Amino acid sequence: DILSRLDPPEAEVQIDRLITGRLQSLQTYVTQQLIRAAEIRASANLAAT
Amino acid sequence: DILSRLDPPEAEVQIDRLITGRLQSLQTYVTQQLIRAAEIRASANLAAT
Repeated sequence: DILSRLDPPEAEVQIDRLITGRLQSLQTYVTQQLIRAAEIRASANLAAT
Repeated sequence: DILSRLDPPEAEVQIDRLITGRLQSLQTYVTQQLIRAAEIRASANLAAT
């Protein structure tokens, strides 16, 4: 709908905002999965011992 | 190249787009190093034991 109702020069501006938000969300997700996996690893290490 | 084919009022807008990206990339580098150092630290703590 963003494009469907506009030219390229005018749509690229909005699509870059959408891209910025959606990339920020994915970085937040991946950083928290990295922090949460290091906590699961310390627990599996205790289980092995 | 932005300081050679743009006047100062137009080169600010183009320099800020680079500043934002490079800051993002540097800060991603610094987060992943904290997460990798916290893992090297536990290995060295096991080696000391």
